[PDB]
Amino acid sequence: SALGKLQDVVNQNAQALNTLVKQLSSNFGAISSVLNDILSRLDKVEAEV
Amino acid sequence: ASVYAWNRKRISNCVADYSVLYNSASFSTFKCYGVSPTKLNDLCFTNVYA
Amino acid sequence: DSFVIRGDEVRQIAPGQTGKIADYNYKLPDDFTGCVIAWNSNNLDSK
Repeated sequence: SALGKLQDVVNQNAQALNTLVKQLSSNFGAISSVLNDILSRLDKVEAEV
Repeated sequence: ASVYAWNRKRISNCVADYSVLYNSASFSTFKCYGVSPTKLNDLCFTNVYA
Repeated sequence: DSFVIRGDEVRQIAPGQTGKIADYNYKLPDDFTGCVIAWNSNNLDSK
């Protein structure tokens, strides 16, 4: 498995990108991690926060 | 009913137009929390627990 | 900009508001540079 350092580069790429997939589900303190929930529920001057 | 003896109705199976509810001018104090009152009757809510 | 209000819908004139006076009488923008002045005028505008 000496060829797996190339696979390490592949899994680092896929791991960082699936992390960027995965923190879309993070809401960062907000009421949803879906923006269209907020846009389908809230008027904008209380929605920008 | 009283406040501690609060009565709950599970309201189901609605084509619910809430825009005519608060535009009836008998209702004095009106607010909403997670949805704005502009876009209530454009959505689905699965129930009303009143 | 001056007008006449009944006196308990005075919150409606403020920006970011929804109701009678905001949607139907006078909308204020949310980037409002300035101030609102209000005083009772029961001797002036009620008889």
